[PDB]
Amino acid sequence: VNSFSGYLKLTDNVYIKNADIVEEAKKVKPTVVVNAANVYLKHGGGVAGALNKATNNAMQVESDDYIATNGPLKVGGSCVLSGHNLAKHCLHVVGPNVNKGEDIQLLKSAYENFNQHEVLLAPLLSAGIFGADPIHSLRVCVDTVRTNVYLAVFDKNLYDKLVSSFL
Ligand SMILES: OC[C@H](Cc1ccc(I)cc1)Nc1ncnc2[nH]ccc12
Ligand SMILES: [Cl-]
Repeated sequence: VNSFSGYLKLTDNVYIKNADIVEEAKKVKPTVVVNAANVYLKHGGGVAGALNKATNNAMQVESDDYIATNGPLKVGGSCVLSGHNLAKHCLHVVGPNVNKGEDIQLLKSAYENFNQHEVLLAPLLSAGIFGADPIHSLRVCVDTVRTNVYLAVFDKNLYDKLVSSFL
């Protein structure tokens, strides 16, 4: 039993809700919140910009030190950093950004990072400003993640289509 509330159950391990991940993380304070990151950990817009703003830029400060030490992530890769005031940990995961011409096949690799954590609050990878088809992202999530994932979906209208078309 966990403290997530109001989610629709899609499969044995995937749950979905129309919600603002910033507000959800502040309420639940989950062990792991997933950020829709880029390889440079520049949290400018989308989920990343919103999560970073909610940390008063502490996420960006920590991320800049991470990159200065380690260099950029790989597309499809991840790193674990602090969750600041939002969660215990933040798993920064880089899905492919179609608006940069990146290979959508890397979306499965991106979701594989979730399997290293028993329970996660997460957005749909490569959706929103990353330019992939969200119906595809949900399908890859369900077919790749085996741990317990609570998906927040920003747009109330978007959410209804994913549910109604969910196979
Ligand atoms: O897949 C991630 C999703 C992308 C998306 C945005 C808008 C439309 I229209 C269609 C897709 N963005 C978010 N999901 C959950 N919480 C969020 N907080 C801030 C942004 C955000
Ligand atoms: Cl977005």
